[PDB]
Amino acid sequence: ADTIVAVELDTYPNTDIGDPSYPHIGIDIKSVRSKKTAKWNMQNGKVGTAHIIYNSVDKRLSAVVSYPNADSATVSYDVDLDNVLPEWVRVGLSASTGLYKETNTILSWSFTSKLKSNSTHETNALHFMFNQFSKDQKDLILQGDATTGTDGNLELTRVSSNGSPQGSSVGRALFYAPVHIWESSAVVASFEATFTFLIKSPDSHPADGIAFFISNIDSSIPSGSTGRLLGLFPDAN
Amino acid sequence: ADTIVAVELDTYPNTDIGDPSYPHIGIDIKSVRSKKTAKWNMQNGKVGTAHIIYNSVDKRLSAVVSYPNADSATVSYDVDLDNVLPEWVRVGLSASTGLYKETNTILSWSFTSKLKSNSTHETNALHFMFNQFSKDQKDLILQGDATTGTDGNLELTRVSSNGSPQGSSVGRALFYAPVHIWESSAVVASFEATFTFLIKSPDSHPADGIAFFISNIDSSIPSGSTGRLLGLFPDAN
Amino acid sequence: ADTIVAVELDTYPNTDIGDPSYPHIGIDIKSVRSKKTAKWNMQNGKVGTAHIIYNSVDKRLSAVVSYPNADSATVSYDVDLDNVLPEWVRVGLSASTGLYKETNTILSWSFTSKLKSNSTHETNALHFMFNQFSKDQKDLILQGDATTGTDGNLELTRVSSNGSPQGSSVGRALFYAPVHIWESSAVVASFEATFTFLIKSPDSHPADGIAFFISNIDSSIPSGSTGRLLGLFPDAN
Amino acid sequence: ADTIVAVELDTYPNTDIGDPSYPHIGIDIKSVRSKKTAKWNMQNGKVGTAHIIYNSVDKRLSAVVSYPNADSATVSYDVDLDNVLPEWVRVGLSASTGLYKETNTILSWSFTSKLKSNSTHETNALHFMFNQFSKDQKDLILQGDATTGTDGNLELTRVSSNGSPQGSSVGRALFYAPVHIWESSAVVASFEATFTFLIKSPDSHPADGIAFFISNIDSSIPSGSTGRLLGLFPDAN
Ligand SMILES: [Ca+2]
Ligand SMILES: [Ca+2]
Ligand SMILES: [Ca+2]
Ligand SMILES: [Ca+2]
Ligand SMILES: [Mn+2]
Ligand SMILES: [Mn+2]
Ligand SMILES: [Mn+2]
Ligand SMILES: [Mn+2]
Repeated sequence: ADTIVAVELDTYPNTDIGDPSYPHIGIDIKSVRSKKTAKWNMQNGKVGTAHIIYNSVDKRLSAVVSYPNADSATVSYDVDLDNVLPEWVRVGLSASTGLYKETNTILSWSFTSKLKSNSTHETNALHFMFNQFSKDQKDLILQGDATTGTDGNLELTRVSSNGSPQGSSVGRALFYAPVHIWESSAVVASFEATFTFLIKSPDSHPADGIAFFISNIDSSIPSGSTGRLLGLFPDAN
Repeated sequence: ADTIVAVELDTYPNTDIGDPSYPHIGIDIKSVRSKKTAKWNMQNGKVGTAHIIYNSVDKRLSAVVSYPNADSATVSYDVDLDNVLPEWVRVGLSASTGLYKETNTILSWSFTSKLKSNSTHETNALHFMFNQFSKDQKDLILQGDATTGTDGNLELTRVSSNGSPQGSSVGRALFYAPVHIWESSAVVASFEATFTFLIKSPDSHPADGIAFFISNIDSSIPSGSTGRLLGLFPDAN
Repeated sequence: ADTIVAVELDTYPNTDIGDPSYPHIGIDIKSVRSKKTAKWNMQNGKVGTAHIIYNSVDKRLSAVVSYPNADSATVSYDVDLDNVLPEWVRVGLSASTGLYKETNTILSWSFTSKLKSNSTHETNALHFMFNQFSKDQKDLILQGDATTGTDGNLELTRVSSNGSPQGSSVGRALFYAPVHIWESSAVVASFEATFTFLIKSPDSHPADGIAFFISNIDSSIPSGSTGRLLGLFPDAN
Repeated sequence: ADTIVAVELDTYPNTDIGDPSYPHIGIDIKSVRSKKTAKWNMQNGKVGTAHIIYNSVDKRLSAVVSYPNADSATVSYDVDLDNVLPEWVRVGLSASTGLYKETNTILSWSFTSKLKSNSTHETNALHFMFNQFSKDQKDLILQGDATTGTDGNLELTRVSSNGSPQGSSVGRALFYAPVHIWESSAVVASFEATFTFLIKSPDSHPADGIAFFISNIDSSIPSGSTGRLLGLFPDAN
């Protein structure tokens, strides 16, 4: 199977696979069963912002999610990504719905990776920023139900013309260029990602959520990864 | 044929195809016959730096090349790149040798593109920076004789193990992700590129040169584009 | 007197000092009588964005102003800023009102300056970005009526508690650090500025406007520079 | 006294004030007696590079120092800088000599600070980069023996015309603009610094070292802070 590291914004509590009894943010290392979670006071229909940070010196993956006029949620996990991920990866966003549903709308997405070697003035870097998505966005790989250009947004899961989110949907966007997160001369490797999102549901129980993920470069949506598996995992192990 | 916009660092004067009688920097719009040139006091065996800038408001492509402890050469040309290039492009470096030869070594390469729309806080951006090239650089497309990872450099043309440059060589490196240089809501589009290079020849007459270029995304080395055609053009029209 | 280079967003036509008969954007070199102007379809009560760009190779100062869902206005002027400004400057925003009035509210302001020398990998750079202004913003020099921290904005001119703009007001904000825009080894010097603004008036005839400016480091508001003089000039010469 | 947070590159072991028996990198929180140290294989006469990173989510100050062709040294310390430093600070470099001496030459220095609030698209940022220092560098505050512009470098301590380092010297450079490292709406605050340095001594025992530091904005060199106190502390408590 693929190798996945993800930060989940998990809108539906699946307590049978170890979710807490509430919407939560989590850090997923090769499993949907988050290694660490925090309570998330998700706001139906409001624009939120998520920040993800990591560096190879501290080996700590951290994330913060907030809405305007509200307190943040934060989660951290100690993990050496050089022991989990290959040296070249792709980065992306994933989302799903199941019998319960929501919009999984991405309004902006930025990413920076840096690899600093012991050579004098020797940083390698990649940065991208999308504030508007176009109908034919050639620097994104869209998978499953993901589409771009409707109001300049990335719709990770299926939405009707009238704007109703559909059930049993899964979709992903990956940046086209591979990202280098380890090199033998590297003294520090870091990355940061930010995305803004709008999760709206006509229902009291939205599902299933959005994730930022890092994967092997050839990652594809696993078979049957609608609903609680967030487009990331083939099963709940 | 491909569509090419390039800044050439032209080490060998081909006066029969309109080069001036000296090494020169030039701006090439869909032809090896530069629309504008400036005299370039090329230094055999020294590390040089080239800077290329453009924006869609001024519609002027400019370049500056320098060496430490020396005066710069500069060239500019008024051109609307939205009338020359497609809306999605790839960017890259090209170099060639012919019967006369030189190393075409790239020590670093950085690039930034920005597309700002009339949406409040709506920039799209791409930035990359290579200060060290690795043996298997997955975010570069290498064409022809180009190789990476020898002393952390990009060798655009063939060099022996003993470091001797070879004749009749052509090679290109392109960044893997397409670049968006026009969008219908854009109020300003810009890019900048920088590269550092080492051109060394055992001969009094080095050839043929290095170019930074922008192309259709599917660009490949034209047949017979060794020597004076710099890996960019199928003929001298 | 001070030395001033400015891009004006001029909301009130003073045809006696050479304004065109309409709101306009202009480039001001040591005079309120703009060297170049363009018609500006100013929108009372809407958030606008202005972009200013310059580099020392092309020696062209350009600006673009837009609102969402509207066409942009643009103006350019050929000028060698190394012949107008000292090598060290301060950058800032200025605004004024007179007998006619408006809010001169700044919601965000960013600035980047770069000085690249002929030394290998030798850029000097300054970048700042304000998306929220605080009540005691120590990296800004406020002059005249300018205040910060009301709704996280910079109010360049006086506004009552009920939000009514006041007449006969002038105010400026300058970034605290001086900016280096020339050095003897520089091969290219550039800057870019962006700001977002909200000009609102209860009146059919708002005045007087907002400017981005570059000045000698010790610049202060000239005596009597309310109204048409935009906080920048001591007279209309 | 001032409030100081510093990363020390400590070239001389003062075992009486808790240094280990070897050159070391350390994290100093309001004391020269480092809270954490790591062995540093300092290279007399070689150019080194130091990297310092921090963020408010992980509350961990980390540093890495390396030379080309050598293994790095790294040190980390868990500390909430919002409990140590004021909300506005200055950042700088410090160095000293005593009866033992060395050059404390800075070849480049860069710094980035970011404060992200819970407002949609609301980052405040400061970035500067010096690759060449000029004789009259108006965006630096020089203290004590520090000078700029000799070969484009910052000499933190006294060096003769023939290049001999002098004993009993102390000097500091601070960036002119205050830096905002806390705000009540901040969800994440971070900074990174990099500097390149050349420590050369005619002696087998160089002293005393270089530090990157963060201070109250009005910080000055403490009386008697030559030698082991690195220009940072009034005593060895
Ligand atoms: Ca769940
Ligand atoms: Ca030629
Ligand atoms: Ca006017
Ligand atoms: Ca010591
Ligand atoms: Mn979960
Ligand atoms: Mn030519
Ligand atoms: Mn005017
Ligand atoms: Mn120590």
